[PDB]
Amino acid sequence: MKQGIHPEYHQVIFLDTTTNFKFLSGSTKTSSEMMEWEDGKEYPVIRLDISSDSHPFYT
Amino acid sequence: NRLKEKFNTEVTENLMKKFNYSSVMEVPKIDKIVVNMGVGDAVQNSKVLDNAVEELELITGQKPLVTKAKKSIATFRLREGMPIGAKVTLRGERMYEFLDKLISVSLPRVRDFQGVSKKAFDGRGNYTLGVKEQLIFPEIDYDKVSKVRGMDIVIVTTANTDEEARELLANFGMP
Amino acid sequence: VDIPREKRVVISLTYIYGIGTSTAQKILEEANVSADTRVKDLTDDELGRIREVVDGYKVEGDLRRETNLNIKRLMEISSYRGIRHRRGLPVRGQKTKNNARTRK
Amino acid sequence: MISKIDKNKVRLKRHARVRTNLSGTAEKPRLNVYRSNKHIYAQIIDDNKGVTLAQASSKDSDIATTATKVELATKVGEAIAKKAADKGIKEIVFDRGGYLYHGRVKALAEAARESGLEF
RNA sequence: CUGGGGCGGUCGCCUCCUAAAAGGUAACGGAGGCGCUCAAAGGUUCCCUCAGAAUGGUUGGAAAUCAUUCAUAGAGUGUAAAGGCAUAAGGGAGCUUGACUGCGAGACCUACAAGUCGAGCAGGGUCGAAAGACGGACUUAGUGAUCCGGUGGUUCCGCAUG
RNA sequence: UGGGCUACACACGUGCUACAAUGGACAAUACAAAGGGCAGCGAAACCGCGAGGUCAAGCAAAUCCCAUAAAGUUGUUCUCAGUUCGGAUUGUAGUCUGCAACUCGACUACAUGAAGCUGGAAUCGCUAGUAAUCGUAGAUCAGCAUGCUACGGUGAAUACGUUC
Ligand SMILES: [Mg+2]
Ligand SMILES: [Mg+2]
Ligand SMILES: [Mg+2]
Ligand SMILES: [Mg+2]
Repeated sequence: MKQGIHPEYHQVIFLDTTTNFKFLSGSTKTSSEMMEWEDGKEYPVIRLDISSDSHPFYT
Repeated sequence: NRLKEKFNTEVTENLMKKFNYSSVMEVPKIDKIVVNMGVGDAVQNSKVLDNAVEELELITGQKPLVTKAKKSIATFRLREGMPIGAKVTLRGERMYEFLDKLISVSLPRVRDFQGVSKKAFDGRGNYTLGVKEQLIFPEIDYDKVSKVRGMDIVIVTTANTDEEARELLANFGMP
Repeated sequence: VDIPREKRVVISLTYIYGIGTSTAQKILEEANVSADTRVKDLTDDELGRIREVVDGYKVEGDLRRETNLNIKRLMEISSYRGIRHRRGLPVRGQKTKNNARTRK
Repeated sequence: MISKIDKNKVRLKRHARVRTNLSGTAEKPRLNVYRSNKHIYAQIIDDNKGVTLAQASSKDSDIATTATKVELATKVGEAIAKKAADKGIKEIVFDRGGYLYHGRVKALAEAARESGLEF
């Protein structure tokens, strides 16, 4: 909770075109363009990933 | 703290029907995630530690604790002091924000088939996953980081034996 | 991006990563620039029209990101084209006797 | 697994350490503190005989509200002094238990200083 | 000094053992240390508890670091050893200077000189909400008389007086 | 058939290209000689940024083709920096030859641009169309030379003297 030592984080809406598994965070303090209301109303700057599009295990 | 309800679903939908617990309190519960990076012997890496304390803040947004040495072991150059570690204990909702992020981006970027293990436990309910730093900074790409590295993520739960900690790790985990 | 002033633009865009003598033709195609544009060029309304054509290119630094991982992919498969990177080997099938110095 | 400690046992160790140079002798008695999670308990003990002189509590019917849990501790510190104004209103020794001098243990002691007790 | 003397060695303090369940007790008996160090390694108020063992975990030396469970102290305690100690005397943090002045009833030790411990009393502080705690370091070594000389104070003397 | 003769922390020979503004980059515009061409040389057209592909035009050749030599000259340029000096080395074109270019070829295409500012002691070549430079041919050869062998273009300086 301490002020001064923390970096930034926010509700990073992981905008992936396959089902948009938006439960992530980090330091993507970039352009906020489209925020889904069911998801984190913040920057969608996670633009593309292989997170939950095709798992190697549950293929 | 959105997908915390994934746990609140699985406490009564799967775990009450698997082991048949007699009360909702004694379901196995995750308490802390420590992301202890490791040693990285700093005869020179005390400047790379300033990078290593900068990389781990980007993974989890809390400042690491630079853990120092304890003994004066020879065939190793270190004394009391000589900061040769870093860790962040992730207690609250930052755990689940890190957990429901990492278990979707750990197996894909590692390019492994199975990916972690079938067993890594210690007979008590603690996992200790091992990372060679192929996953982190998923937002800003490989632009300004310098040296390849290797993390270590430990999952400490209130599980009692191995098979109850397999049940919590069977919620979007890949054993 | 980070080009220098006080020189001609046919040699000025060369100073960044990813352009050598394509600014004479390819950047000259899209933008209506000339050859004698010094620091006194007023290339601010022309900064936008070169920004549209440089956005299609991989040039400014980001090509070296893909160039680095192409070697990293090549050594991970452990090919003969890739072992020569990790081992000072000239890689493209050269004679590794006396006059092979620039790879050491 | 991980074993969660109870906060009473650690408190007891701390209190034991505290209460080795801290004693009441009936010319200067000792009030100690037991806050649990809801209620604050105060009690004047003379440590020589092992005999108390007074007792107050946040769950007693004279002072039982749902005020703040801090203003409840202020009511108990008002209560233990006006019962120690019946006998032995002299100096006492504040015993914090194993708790910090902060919040509810402090408001129990701030209230007793401004209600006749001279510690 | 000396199991003649010489040669060698030794000479002052500290710690054990010899020491015979108080103290004390010799040998050219058996073991070792000291001729300092620290402005925090002192003061005080707060928190805190170790080594080791398994176990399993990007560094992987066996053994750095991380987590769990056992751990009575096996750790640590400026420095030899012996007594101590988790009241922590060990480990952190915050404030600070009591690493004060004048004393001291009483006691230990002892041939003398010396040496040691002190409640308490003022004075004036520091820390703490307070009670209180503070006249140096966990304790026990880290030194050397008198005479002479230097230096700074000093309501003292200073030769007939100043 | 598959490797190897092509390996390398290195050490000497022999050459190539350079370390530039008596140059570099782009436009124009000249002038040769020698030799080859038995399905080989393959024009002029096209289609490709280019390496080059598709057929016929000619011919077993003083005529047809390789083949527009290049340096030069003329003009515009950069301004004296490891800069428009050069281009080594690495990924992108898959061009062509050939059962097949990974060991292990040949170019060009956009990238990347490293050593290198004329070299110490020493040492070598050379007396006129010669040193120096510039490009063109052929033999080998399916493909492949910075080598070799022949070819022309431009072309200095210097020899008082025999004592070392
Ligand atoms: Mg004798
Ligand atoms: Mg005795
Ligand atoms: Mg010890
Ligand atoms: Mg202490």
